[PDB]
Amino acid sequence: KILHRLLQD
Amino acid sequence: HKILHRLLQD
Amino acid sequence: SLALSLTADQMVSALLDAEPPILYSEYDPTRPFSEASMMGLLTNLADRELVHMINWAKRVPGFVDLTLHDQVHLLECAWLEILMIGLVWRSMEHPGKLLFAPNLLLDRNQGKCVEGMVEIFDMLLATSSRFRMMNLQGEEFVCLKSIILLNSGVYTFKDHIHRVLDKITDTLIHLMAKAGLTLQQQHQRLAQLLLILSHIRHMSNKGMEHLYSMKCKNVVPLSDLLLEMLDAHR
Amino acid sequence: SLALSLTADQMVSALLDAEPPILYSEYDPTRPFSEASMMGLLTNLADRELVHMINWAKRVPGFVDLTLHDQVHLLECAWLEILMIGLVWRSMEHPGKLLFAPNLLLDRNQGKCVEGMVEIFDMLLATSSRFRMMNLQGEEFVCLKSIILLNSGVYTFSLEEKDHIHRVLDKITDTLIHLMAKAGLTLQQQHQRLAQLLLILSHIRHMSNKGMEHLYSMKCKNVVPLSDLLLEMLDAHRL
Ligand SMILES: Oc1ccc(C(c2ccc(O)cc2)[C@H]2[C@H]3CCC[C@@H]2CCC3)cc1
Ligand SMILES: Oc1ccc(C(c2ccc(O)cc2)[C@H]2[C@H]3CCC[C@@H]2CCC3)cc1
Repeated sequence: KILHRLLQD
Repeated sequence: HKILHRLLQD
Repeated sequence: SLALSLTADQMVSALLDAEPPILYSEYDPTRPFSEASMMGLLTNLADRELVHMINWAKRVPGFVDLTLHDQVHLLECAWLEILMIGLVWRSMEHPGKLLFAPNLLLDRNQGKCVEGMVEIFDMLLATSSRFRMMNLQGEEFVCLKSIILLNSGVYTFKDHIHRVLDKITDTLIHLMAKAGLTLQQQHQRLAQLLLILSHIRHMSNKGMEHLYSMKCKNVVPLSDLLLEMLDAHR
Repeated sequence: SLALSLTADQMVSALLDAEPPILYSEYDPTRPFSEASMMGLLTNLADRELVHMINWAKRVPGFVDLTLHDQVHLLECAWLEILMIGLVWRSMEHPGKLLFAPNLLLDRNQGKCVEGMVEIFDMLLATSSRFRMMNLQGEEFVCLKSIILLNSGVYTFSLEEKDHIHRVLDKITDTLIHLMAKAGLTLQQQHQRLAQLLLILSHIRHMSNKGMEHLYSMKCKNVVPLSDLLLEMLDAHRL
């Protein structure tokens, strides 16, 4: 998920 | 025409 | 009008006395349901509940003071929400189950009988457990249901309606103040209650598309009244 | 927890400072619209807004205390609601107009250029006039927007956790009441205004449901291409 990656960093 | 109209008036 | 003069206790007693009865499903029919079988029973029940809802609405303080057109608009917008919160309220003492009728208590697995219905079942069951968690009182429930009726379509048109909404808010706070809740506990519970209405609205729209899907797929013939209520949501 | 030990004024302060910027569109006013190019304009804008919304959510007190899985769920559920209430807030001082961007101010008659979009426009406009009617304050707005983020998906979830989210919600409730108390409102007026504000979220959820169906219609139509992030947020609603 792009949402995952954006929520990570 | 609407059935709801009748039920509301009755 | 005349609903703005009532006291908080007079408002509660009026709403409680206006409560529609608990209707029954047709008896039997036998073992598991098919898609057409289950939706048949539900459609029949919903249609009959609709008739009592309309007569319940007229007994909601301030609702009769509205014009014919306004009454129609509100009911067209809120009818599924009202059916749903009724269902959820009935199912409170039956965790993991939904009491559509005293002779029709369904669980999540039975939601699989119809395609895409188990998702709505889950949302309904979650709402029920939330009510159970908050230990929702009957007097609070009848306030919430009236609020839905007056609020759901009010932004789709109003001064009188909002005045009645404020009146019900006063009534909710009154109940909580009587229960012994502190001022802080009062606005927190009030907020908690009204936020659930956002989810009830969400379920209704999910349910509305489901019914529209059933019409298209002609799973079971809808009643003329149900179609008119359904067609109102484009 | 962090957000647990936070005064009302500090809660407001944190939310105000966490506010995302107001983005611009690539709108060229020297041309009329079609149906695709406007949705192209609005999609390009919404997609960039999503990135800022996601980084905004992290700064919302209590959100970072939640698991990554739960954070994903809340945003997937409320992203359009938050986009919409932001749009409505930007459009308060512009009656009969929707301010998607400082260079993009649209009225109801331009919403017709896309099929069935004028219905959503009317509801957004009605919400904006409702905010103007109530004289919604900036401090109240940021509270409401944070409530949506936490509340919209809380019912779709050991599991509590839950209770932490509700505790944060109750904290935002105290904050709103604190604000209204400062504005000179009586006890009765505070409860009433609180109720009126939270009932708006019901209509906001409604608009979001209708809007989500509109976007799904757009996708399958292959009208105009959605961004890859906007597609994932859309698919999350199982339409
Ligand atoms: O024609 C129908 C209209 C609505 C219904 C429903 C219903 C709701 C409350 C109630 O008390 C009885 C039925 C449904 C209910 C919620 C959403 C739509 C339906 C399918 C799944 C359960 C079912 C059939
Ligand atoms: O891909 C898209 C996703 C959403 C949008 C929207 C949008 C919302 C807020 C905002 O600030 C910018 C755009 C829309 C907006 C509300 C409903 C869906 C869209 C169409 C009509 C106006 C438009 C395109």
